[PDB]
Amino acid sequence: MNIFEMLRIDEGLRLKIYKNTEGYYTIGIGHLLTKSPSLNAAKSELDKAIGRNTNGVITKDEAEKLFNQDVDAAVRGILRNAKLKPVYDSLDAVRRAALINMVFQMGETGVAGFTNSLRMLQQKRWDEAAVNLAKSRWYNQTPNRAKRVITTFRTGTWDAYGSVTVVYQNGLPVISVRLPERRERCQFTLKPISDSVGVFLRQLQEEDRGIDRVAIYSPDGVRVAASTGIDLLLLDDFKLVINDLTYHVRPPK
Repeated sequence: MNIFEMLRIDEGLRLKIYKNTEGYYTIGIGHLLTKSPSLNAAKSELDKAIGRNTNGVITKDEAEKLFNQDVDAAVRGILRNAKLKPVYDSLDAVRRAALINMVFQMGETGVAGFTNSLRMLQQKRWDEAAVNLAKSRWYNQTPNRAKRVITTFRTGTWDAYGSVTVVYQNGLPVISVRLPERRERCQFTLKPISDSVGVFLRQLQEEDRGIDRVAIYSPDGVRVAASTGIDLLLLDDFKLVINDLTYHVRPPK
């Protein structure tokens, strides 16, 4: 896991314009278009950011280009900040990802507002920082995510962020799932010939008492039918929803 996978989880993927949790016009993988209320303003920025008349809709690849830009902006952002950089330079890779995440969300200026918790982070006072972070406005607006970032700072582990991979063993697809609550990982070997999406999803639920919602979508956000063959599912990427989180899965060719 890393900052890139971490943000995919937190930000998701949308190929049409929408309104993030603050109600600002957003597209792609958490790309803020504008803080303007005007939808037309937001469409203008979209087309500029891409270099063509998008009509409010972008390709997966255009989303990934923006995304790789925004992270790079956020990381270069941090390092043009005397407040944020020494903090950043101390931290192991995992905690840096937490900070890049926070900036990415809010960002560079808004994150230097937290003198309170940044001092604590530099000193390696992990729990204290976390306690302090959960005090903020940030936590109350988007508590869902703030909790996951905060746990990353507290622990320096990826425990709040699960993962989902596909590898072939013995010519069969094996899907491994780390739930974001726990270890261990769990894997599900499947028969593409005869297993279906719905079979896989029932196995997933039967596996974990606390899974209350499972679903599979295409990249473009269309629900994939339960009776669809695993063989077909694995011809392309797909998104797996498990409770609050959506994982973008990328099977091999």
